Amino acid sequence: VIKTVLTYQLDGSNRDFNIPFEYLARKFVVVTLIGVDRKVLTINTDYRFATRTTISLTKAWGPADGYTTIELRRVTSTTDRLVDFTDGSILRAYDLNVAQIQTMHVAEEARDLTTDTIGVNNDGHLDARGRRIVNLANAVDDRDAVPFGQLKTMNQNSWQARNE
Amino acid sequence: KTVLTYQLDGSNRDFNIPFEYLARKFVVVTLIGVDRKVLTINTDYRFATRTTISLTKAWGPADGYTTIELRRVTSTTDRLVDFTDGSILRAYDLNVAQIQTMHVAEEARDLTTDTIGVNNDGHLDARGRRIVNLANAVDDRDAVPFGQLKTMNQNSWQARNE
Amino acid sequence: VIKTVLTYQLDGSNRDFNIPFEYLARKFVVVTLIGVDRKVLTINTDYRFATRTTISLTKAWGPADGYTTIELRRVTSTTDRLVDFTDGSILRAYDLNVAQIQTMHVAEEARDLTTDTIGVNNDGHLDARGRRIVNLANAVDDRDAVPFGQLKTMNQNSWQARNE
Repeated sequence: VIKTVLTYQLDGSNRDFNIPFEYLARKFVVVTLIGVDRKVLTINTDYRFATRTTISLTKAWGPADGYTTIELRRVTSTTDRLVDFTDGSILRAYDLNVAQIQTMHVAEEARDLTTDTIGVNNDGHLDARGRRIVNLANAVDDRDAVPFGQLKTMNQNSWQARNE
Repeated sequence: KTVLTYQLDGSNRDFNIPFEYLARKFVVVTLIGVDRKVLTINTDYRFATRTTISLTKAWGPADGYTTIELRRVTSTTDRLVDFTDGSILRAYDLNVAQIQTMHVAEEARDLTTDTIGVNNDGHLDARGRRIVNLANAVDDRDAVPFGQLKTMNQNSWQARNE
Repeated sequence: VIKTVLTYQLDGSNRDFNIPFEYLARKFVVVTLIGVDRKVLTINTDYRFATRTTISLTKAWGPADGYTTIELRRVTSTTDRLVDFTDGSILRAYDLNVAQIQTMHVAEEARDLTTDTIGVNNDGHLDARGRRIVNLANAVDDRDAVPFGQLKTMNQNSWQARNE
């Protein structure tokens, strides 16, 4: 019910932001300014956790700089798992809880990401929202595809056929 | 697998549940007819037997609803297993925790594949649809909209019509 | 963003490609030469793990064979567990580590598949991941996408028209 993307609005001078979701480590919260391009931001110079679930921006970051949204995302690192059971440890239940929480967080981040990929139009048609598809195989064993190179070549073919 | 729809077929009561669910609340049933509406538990459903749900009312197409659903929604904020120090650490708890996480992962997988998804031959399944919104293509491998083509062989398709 | 699916351009006579993703078992690593069609190799007959994190193809497999990229991929069997806890077991640390690793890896696979379908890539453009839209599709509005069959008809009708 709680997503992990939270595309916000810069709307000029607004330095505070909220985190509806919950995270394990500070590093798992990734915030990238959005606009003409996307840029990741660092800690102690762009972020500051004023309080749990409160990101503070050091610079005003209005649209003048060329950005429109913040998109607070949660990304739990997989390689850097929080807990690694050792041979001589005591096996506190806290370790098991932390591990299970981390895996659940990764899965939840997965469901939210798929709703953050290609959308579908209300009428039942795929919608690219003004984007352009790229690097799609120009294989035409079937009757349908949509690459650009063979389009150009067969455009040349049809054009010279007409010129005939 | 997780998402399975059934045609109402006028009057019917029972419907099989293919997938596995750790808790009753996870199974979600929606009347996807004129509008997709959920139904409450122990009011419109009565489960009945593991792997089977029971509807209290017929709910035929004449009632305004054509199809139902058995989507699984495993909770991500509530954990069926919550380990504590003062416990015998039953293995079934360990297995249940892992299975719950895998179930959430499968939910994500099927939700992604709900829209355009890969084919058995590693191909995108548009499923007889068209990409209504598509920006201009300016690369060799890009997907060309219809206007850009209108500024190409379309001219030729008319220049040869005369 | 994807970390468990890497695509390397074959480049004629090359055979070594590293595996940055951590695979629990060899059988969970699949290599699929992408070309005119996707081909799947086998262990000890087409390629071998020269050592951990690297695979040596037996043959060059360059573009001359119609395949351009290798696209080695990770897939962890969700149904089959590498570690299953029993009642009278001994609970080795390795067992807990393996269970947690497998769960986290399947979550990674979920995220990878989330991004595999057409979605925003690093450059910010919907990416076909070198794959081909295959079953049906037709154009109607000038702003929509075009199937290949429509263009084929547009060309062949013009050709036969000229042929009169």
